Amino acid sequence: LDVLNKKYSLLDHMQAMRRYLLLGQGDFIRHLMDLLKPELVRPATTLYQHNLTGILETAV
Amino acid sequence: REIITLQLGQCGNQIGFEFWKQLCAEHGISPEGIVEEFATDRKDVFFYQADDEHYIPRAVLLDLEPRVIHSILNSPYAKLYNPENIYLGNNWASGFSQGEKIHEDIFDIIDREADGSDSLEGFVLCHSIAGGTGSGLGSYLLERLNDRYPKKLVQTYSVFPNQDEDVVVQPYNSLLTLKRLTQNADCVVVLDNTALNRIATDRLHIQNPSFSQINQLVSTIMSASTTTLRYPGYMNNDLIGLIASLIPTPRLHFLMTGYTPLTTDKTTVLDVMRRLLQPKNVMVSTNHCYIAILNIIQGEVDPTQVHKSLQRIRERKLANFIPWGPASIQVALSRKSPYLPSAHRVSGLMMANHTSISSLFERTCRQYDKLRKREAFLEQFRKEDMFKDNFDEMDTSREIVQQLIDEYHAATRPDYISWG
Amino acid sequence: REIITLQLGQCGNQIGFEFWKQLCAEHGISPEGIVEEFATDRKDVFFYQADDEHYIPRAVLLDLEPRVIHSILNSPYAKLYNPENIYLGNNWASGFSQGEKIHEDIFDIIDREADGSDSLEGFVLCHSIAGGTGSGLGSYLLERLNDRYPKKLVQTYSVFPNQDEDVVVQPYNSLLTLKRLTQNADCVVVLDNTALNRIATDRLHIQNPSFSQINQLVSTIMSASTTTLRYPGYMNNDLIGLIASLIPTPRLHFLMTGYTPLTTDKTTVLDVMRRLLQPKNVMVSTNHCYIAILNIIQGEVDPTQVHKSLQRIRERKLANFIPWGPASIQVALSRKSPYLPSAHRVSGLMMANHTSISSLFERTCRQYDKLRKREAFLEQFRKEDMFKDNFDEMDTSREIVQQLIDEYHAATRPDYISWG
Amino acid sequence: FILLKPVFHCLNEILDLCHSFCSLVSQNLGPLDERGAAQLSILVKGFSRQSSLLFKILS
Repeated sequence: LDVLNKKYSLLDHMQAMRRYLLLGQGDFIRHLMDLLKPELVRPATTLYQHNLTGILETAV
Repeated sequence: REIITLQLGQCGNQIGFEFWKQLCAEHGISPEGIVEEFATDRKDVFFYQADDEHYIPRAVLLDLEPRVIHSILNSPYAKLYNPENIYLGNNWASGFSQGEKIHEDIFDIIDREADGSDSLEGFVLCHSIAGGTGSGLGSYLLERLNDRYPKKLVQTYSVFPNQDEDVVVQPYNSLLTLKRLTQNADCVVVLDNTALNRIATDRLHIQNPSFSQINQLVSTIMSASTTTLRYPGYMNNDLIGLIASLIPTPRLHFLMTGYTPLTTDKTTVLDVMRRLLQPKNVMVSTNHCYIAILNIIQGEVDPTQVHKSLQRIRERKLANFIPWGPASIQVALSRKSPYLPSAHRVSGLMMANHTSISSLFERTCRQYDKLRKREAFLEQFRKEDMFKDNFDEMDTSREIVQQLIDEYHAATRPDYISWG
Repeated sequence: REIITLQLGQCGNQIGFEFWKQLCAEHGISPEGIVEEFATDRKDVFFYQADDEHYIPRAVLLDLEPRVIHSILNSPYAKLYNPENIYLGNNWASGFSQGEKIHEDIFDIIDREADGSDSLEGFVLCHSIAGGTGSGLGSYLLERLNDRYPKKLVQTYSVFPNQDEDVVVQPYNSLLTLKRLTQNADCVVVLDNTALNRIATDRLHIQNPSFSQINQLVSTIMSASTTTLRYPGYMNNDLIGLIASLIPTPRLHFLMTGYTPLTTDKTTVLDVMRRLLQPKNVMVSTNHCYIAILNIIQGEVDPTQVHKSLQRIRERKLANFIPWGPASIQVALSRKSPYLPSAHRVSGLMMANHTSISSLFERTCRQYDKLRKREAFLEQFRKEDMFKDNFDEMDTSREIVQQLIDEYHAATRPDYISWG
Repeated sequence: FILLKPVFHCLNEILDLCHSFCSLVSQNLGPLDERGAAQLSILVKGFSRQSSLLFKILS
C-alpha cells in the first residue's frame, strides 16, 4: 500500500477521477465546455481530435 | 469570468478601500502589493494579475469634490494600488450635470481598463443612495455604462438612506436615483442605514465612530456575497446564475441581505437557517411575502443534515410566502475562507426578493408627494432648472415607481398573469 | 555566404560605427584591430579576414558634405578600420545630382572591394530616409548598384522620419526615396523616429542625447537581426531564406521590428512571445492585418515549451490577421551571443509584413498632396529644375505609391487573386 | 519517420515531385509559356493528390 500510494500516486488518481471525470472540480470543466461550444455545435463529422487536443492543452 | 469594480461617492469609496484591505489581509499579499509566501484562493477576478507581484486592484477611483478620498490616498496601503483613474453640490441635478460634462474622459479611462481586460461579467458599483455629491453623477455614469455595454450585467452595492425623518432634498435625490436604478440597472443589493445603526447600538453604545463599524459590517457582507465567485465555485459562481432565481421579472430585481452574527459585543445548519429566517437577521426593516429566496452557507458541513435542515424549515412553515409560482428556498454552499481566523465558522447569508421594500418605497412616495404639494424642498436652483425646466422628469420618475408599486402588489398576489 | 556593408548619410554612418564597435566588443578583438586571445563566433561575413590579425571591416565610407564623419574619423578605434573609401544640400535633387557626378569613381571603389571579395549575398545600406544630404545621393547610388548587379540582393536598414508634423521638403524627399526603395530595392527594414523617441522618453527624461540612445537601440536590433547570419546558423542563415516568407509579392516587402526589453530605466518563450505580439513592442506605431509573420528567439531554451508556446498563441488568437492564404507565424531560433554579458538572456525579435505602414504612407500622401496644391514646398531651385523640368517624376512617384496602397488594400482582402 | 512506414514512402514521393518542379522552373526563368503548361498541370494536380493523403489520418 505504501509504495503504491507514493510511487504511482494511487490516492491522487482517486482525487482526480471524481474531480475530472465527474466534474467534481467544477471550474476547469465549465471553462472547458465554454471553450467547447462553437466546435461541438457544428455537425461532428467535420470535427476531429486535433482541435480538441489543441484546446485541451490550453485551458489546462 | 472576471468582474470590474467601480467605486463612487464618499461612503462608497470608504467601503471599497475597506473591502480591498479586507482582501489584502484575506489573501497572501502584503500592503506593498508584494505577494506573500505564507499561503481555496483566487485573486484574478478583482485584481489585475501580472507576474509582477503587484496585483493592482481593479477599482476605478471616481468621485465628485473629493475630501475623504485624499485621506484614503495617503495610506500605508497606497503602494499596493495605483491604477491612475483619480479625478477631481449635494443636489441630484448639480452632481448630474457635473458628471455629464466629464463623462467622456472618465469613460476613456473605463475603455482603457476594459481594453486591458480580456473577459468581463459585470460592473459592481460602490454607491450611496442620495449621498449628495455621489448621487446624480453616479446615476448619469450608470446610464452611460448601461448604454455603452448592452451585453454585460450591472450590479450595485448601495445603502438606502434611513434616518427616520432632516434632509429636505433627500426624497428627490433618492427618488431620481431609484428611477435610474430600476430602468438603467438590473441588480440592486439594498441595505438600510437604520437597521445597521440599531445593530451597532445593540452591540456597543457608540454613536460617533458609527461609519467605521458600518463599513466593517457591510464589508463582511460584500466579501461573503462574492466569496463563491472569488473562491472556486461551481454552482452560480457567476453573478447571472446567482440572481437568476431571485429575479423573476426584470422590473423586480431587489435583494435584501441576511447574516447570522449580529450583536456580539448546536451550531448546525438547521439552527443557522432557522436563525436566518428571523427578521432581526435581515438588514432591511397586510402581509408582504417573498417571491423567491436564495441562501448561501460557508462552513465545515454534512449533506444529510442540510436535507434534514431544509426539511425542518419546510415542516416549520416559518417562511410563509404565497407569490404565484413554484419557486423554492434555495440552499447553496461556498467555501469558508482560509488564511485568516474568523468567528462563527458556520456562517450563512440570504438574498431574497421581498415585497416589504415596497413599504419603504411608499414612505418616500408619501414624503416626496407632501414636499411636492409644498414645493419648498426641490431647492429650485440653476442646476435644477437646466436639468429640467418643467421638472417633468419628476413626474416620469413618479409614474415609474408607481408602476413598480403596482408590480410589487400584483407579484404578491396569486395572479401575476393579470397585467395592468 | 558573405555580405558587404555600405554606409551613407549622417545617421547611417553613426549607427554603422556604433555597430562596428558593438561587434568589436562582441567578438575577440581589441580596438587596434588586433585579434584578442580571450575567446559560436564568425567574423568572416562583415570583416575582411586576413591572417594579419587586423580584420578590416567591410564598410564603404561614403557621404555627402561630411561633418560628423570627421569626428568618427579621429577615434581610438580608427586603427582597426581603414579600407580607403573615404570621399568628400539637404534637398533630394541636389544630393541626387551630387551623387550622379561622382558615381563612377566610387563605383570603381565598390568594384575594387567586390574584386577582393570571393562570395557575396547582399549589400546592406546604412541609410536615413529624407536625411537631406544622404538622400537623393543614396537613392542614385542604390539605383546604380541595383542596376549593376542583378543576381544579388539589396537590403536597407533605414529609419522613417516621424516628428509628427517642421521640414517643408521632407514629404518630397522621403517620397522620392520611397519610390526608389520599392522599385530599386527589395528588402526594407522600416523603423520610426517617434516610437524610439517615446520609448527613450519612457525610460529616461532626456531630449538632448537622444541620437546616442537611439543609436544604441537600433544597433542592438541590427545585431540581433543579423545574429543568425553571423553566428553559425542552419535555418535561413541567408538573407533570402529569411525574407522569403515575409515577401509574398515583390511589391510588398516591408518589415517592422519587435524587441522585448523596452523601458528598463516566468521568463518562458510563451511569455516573451505573448509580449512581442503587443503593439508597444513594435517600433512602428478599419483594421489592418498582417500578411506573414516571422520571429527569432535567442536564449537557453527547450523545444516542448515552444510547442506549447506557439500552441498558446494559437488558442489565444491574439494575432488576428486574415490576408488570403495559409501562412504562419514562423518561429525560428538563433544563438545567444557569448563573450559579453547581456541582460534578458531570453530575447526575441519579430519581422513581419504588416499593412499598418500603409496608413503612415497615406500620411505623406496627404501631406505632399496638400503641398502640391500649395506649391511653395518644392523650393524650386536649379537642382530641382535640372533634375526634372516638369517635375513629372513626382507624378510617376505618386502613381507608384498609389499602386502600392492599392496593393496593400488588395493584400489585406481575402481576394488577392483579383488584380486591378 | 525514417522508420519504414507508408508516410516514409509518401515523403519520398513528395521529394521527387518537388525535385522535378525545381527542374522545370529552372529554365523557364520568367513567366512566358514555352509549352511548360502540360507538365505544370500534372504537378499542380499531384500536389493536391498528395495533400489529400495527409488527410487520411486526421484524428
